Amino acid sequence: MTSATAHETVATGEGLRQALVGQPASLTVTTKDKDGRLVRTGSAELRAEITGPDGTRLPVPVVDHKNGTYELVYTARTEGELLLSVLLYGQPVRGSPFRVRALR
Repeated sequence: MTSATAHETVATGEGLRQALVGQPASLTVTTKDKDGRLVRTGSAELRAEITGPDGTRLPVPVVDHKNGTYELVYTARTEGELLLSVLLYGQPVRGSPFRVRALR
């Protein structure tokens, strides 16, 4: 196997752009190497956090699956636009920071 890179790591999910207050918002992060190929090791260093309208930071937990996919879920309780940052080895993945619309 090879090492995953942040420039080619892909994140998908409705939680990347929309969240309902009180409801868990989920997203999936897929790690890839420098050549854009899929890596299957589940020991990558992936961290995430979300920043509310007041600048308060809150972590977003990650569950490392056996393959090269990582499930991330968060429950927003303050409405407004949120900023979701996903870091792999300290570097933002492709697309992060994400702008999340949190309603209700």
